[PDB]
Amino acid sequence: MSSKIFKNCVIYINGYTKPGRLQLHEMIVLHGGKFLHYLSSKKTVTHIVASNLPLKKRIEFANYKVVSPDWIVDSVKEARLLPWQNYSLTS
Repeated sequence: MSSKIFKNCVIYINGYTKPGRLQLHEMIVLHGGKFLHYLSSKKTVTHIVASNLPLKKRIEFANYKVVSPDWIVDSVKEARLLPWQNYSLTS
């Protein structure tokens, strides 16, 4: 089972991440999603992965929904999307 869970989804990478941005970007394209090296379009954030991002800075921007890598890794493992809102780095 290898379903393209992230079909036409979009992500951004912020703070610091693992295994590395390139590896995570490859997981995204393997599973049919897209990624960006930037986030101009705050108004249409879909996901952000950041394994370290101050919650205070997040709410000062008030436009970021940072997720820990466990979501993406485990959604890939289950070959279905999990709620990142339970594997999040939000407040």
